[PDB]
Amino acid sequence: TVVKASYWFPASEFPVTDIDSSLFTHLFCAFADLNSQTNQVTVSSANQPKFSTFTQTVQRRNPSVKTLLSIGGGIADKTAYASMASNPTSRKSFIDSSIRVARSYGFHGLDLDWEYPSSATEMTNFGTLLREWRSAVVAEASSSGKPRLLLAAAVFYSNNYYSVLYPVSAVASSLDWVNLMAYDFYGPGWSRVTGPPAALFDPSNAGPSGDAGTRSWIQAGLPAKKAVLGFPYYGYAWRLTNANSHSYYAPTTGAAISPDGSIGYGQIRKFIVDNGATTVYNSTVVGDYCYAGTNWIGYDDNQSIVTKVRYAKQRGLLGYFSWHVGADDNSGLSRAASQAWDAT
Repeated sequence: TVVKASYWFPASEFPVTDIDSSLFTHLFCAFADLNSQTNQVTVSSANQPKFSTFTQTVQRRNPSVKTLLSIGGGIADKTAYASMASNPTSRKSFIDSSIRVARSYGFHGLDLDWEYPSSATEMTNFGTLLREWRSAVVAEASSSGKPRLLLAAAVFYSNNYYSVLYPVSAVASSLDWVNLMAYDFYGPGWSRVTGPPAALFDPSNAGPSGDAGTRSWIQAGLPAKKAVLGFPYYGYAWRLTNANSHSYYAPTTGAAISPDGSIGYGQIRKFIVDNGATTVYNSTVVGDYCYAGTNWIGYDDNQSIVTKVRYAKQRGLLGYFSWHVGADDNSGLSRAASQAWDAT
């Protein structure tokens, strides 16, 4: 009916008890790993205590909240995932273990975060993996008598990944939904100019946008009620070449603030207060930015989040999610998101 979601990961150092579960319907705990020798889903011994208690802990502040265990993530070994998905026997050990782990750790479902299958070969295997995964959770629910495990996947902002097409049929028939990663569009690591890292819209049609990706997914066959629209609780910081040029697409000399420019929303708000920064909400792209001196940060603030949540609701999407729950400022963005959804 509605997904109001966020991701939690242990390196954020955000206590699980600090998640305001009343603001969410689903919480993602990230990340379980793929053992490349056994082809099984495993939780690292470091992650075992927090992952295993994640669900009952978040349920303290909202007994109705559901949880999913995410697998892979940004720094996963993609060759391992491709090898696993390539063979019926390795897919089976992945599927079976993933189901045992979820049940034993008390998760209500599983989320595959392979970012991203990067060939038609990998996409075919990916699609087959999902089909077998759905049959398997259906089989385990009939065999254990328990409610069926949920299945989701974090996916490219578009179904078209640099000319490689997701198997939309397999996605739509197998998964409860996909998490659309409509962010990381611009960063100083790959852009020599400033830009809206999660823009909902692009009038000039020169770059990515969440609206263009979402529409592309729907055109390709994804039911809207199987799309959950993602936004970042972080931004990217650039060093301006010239203080007097501070709009989108302004010249820069590289990253500021951190090595790849990334900075959590909480730290952005602090930057703003500490520096008395200029703040802009640009409604043409649906993106926020701020600057002080030669420091320029593009990110999502209140107005970006609220507009995106309203877009998600009005265009018939299942809901929204944020990366990540530990970067919000006292649940301000998540609280705004929920209230914006409920009022629309």
